[PDB]
Amino acid sequence: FKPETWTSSANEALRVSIVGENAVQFSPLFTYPIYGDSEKIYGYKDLIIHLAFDSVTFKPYVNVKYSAKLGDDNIVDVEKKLLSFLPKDDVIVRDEAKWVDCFAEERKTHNLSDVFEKVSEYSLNGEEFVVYKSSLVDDFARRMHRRVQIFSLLFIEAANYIDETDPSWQIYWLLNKKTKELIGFVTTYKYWHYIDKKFRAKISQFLIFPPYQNKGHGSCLYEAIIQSWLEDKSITEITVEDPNEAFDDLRDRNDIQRLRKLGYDAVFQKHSDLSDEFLESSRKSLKLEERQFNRLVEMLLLLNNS
Ligand SMILES: CC(=O)SCCNC(=O)CCNC(=O)[C@H](O)C(C)(C)COP(=O)(O)OP(=O)(O)OC[C@H]1O[C@@H](n2cnc3c(N)ncnc32)[C@H](O)[C@@H]1OP(=O)(O)O
Ligand SMILES: [Ca+2]
Repeated sequence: FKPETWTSSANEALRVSIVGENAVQFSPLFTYPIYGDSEKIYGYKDLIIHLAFDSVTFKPYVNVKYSAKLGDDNIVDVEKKLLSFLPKDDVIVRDEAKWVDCFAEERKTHNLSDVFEKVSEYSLNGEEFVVYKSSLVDDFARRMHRRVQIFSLLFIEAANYIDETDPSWQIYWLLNKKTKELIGFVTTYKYWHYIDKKFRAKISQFLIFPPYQNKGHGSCLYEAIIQSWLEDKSITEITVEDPNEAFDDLRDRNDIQRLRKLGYDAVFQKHSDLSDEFLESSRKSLKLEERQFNRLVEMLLLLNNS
């Protein structure tokens, strides 16, 4: 018999791919939100779950394949499970040609420049990239969000789907200027506690799709959002919601470099510390959260520890 022939790792079985010039395939970092804590699937032989997205519109495509399957009652429906996390009635299953027709057609009217507000632009290896932002009230943004949303669960541990009806949500979209392909996205939250109003802005989910990582995007995208928030007088403080090891490292690298270009390198090189009211005034200037500010101060001290 051997029950391992019917058991498979959900991380190895689920193959995700973003399709543009060609399909670039990769594995998820996490599958437990969908296939359970053990991240194992029981009851299928030669299991292969294909999850693909158009590089521009992110139109989902699903295709589950297996050589055989168990007849037991409680054998999990691999396909149904995946679909439950994907946008309802927006996924093309099995019919690959139908999928291509759908997205090649949609690619015609698909334009984020007509509905979204541009936030910034930058260049990495000759190519231009644009950062746009939007709420989740309009149909277009809601549609795109429900398509890319699953990436948070597959690559960000402890992530959960946000409530799209909460008006405090605002997404930032990073795309290739000329090709309009979605490179990454960021869900942010404007909240306060106690003429115009003030708010604290926090980064909740930050994601650059796997085929585009390690190229400088996350840094540029982060810097674009921060610089944007710094310029917005209504934003009091900028904080990050439960960052992981990788994001902490990114947050720190860009924060350090921003403070240094402002000359803080030398300010924290004054052998007599500094006033509390001065540390407060500068923390407010930088809009950083106290915990982060103090960490940055610490890093800037051993850096130039004379
Ligand atoms: C609150 C938050 O949401 S926490 C959740 C964070 N999100 C995730 O973990 C989702 C999965 N991962 C991702 O979306 C991305 O990998 C992120 C957001 C973590 C980082 O985005 P990236 O676009 O890959 O960032 P970046 O391009 O700076 O990453 C590569 C690293 O190589 C360096 N680097 C920069 N350019 C290049 C390049 N061309 N080639 C190689 N390395 C490069 C960077 O300095 C960076 O920091 P590191 O050396 O300490 O690791
Ligand atoms: Ca928390």
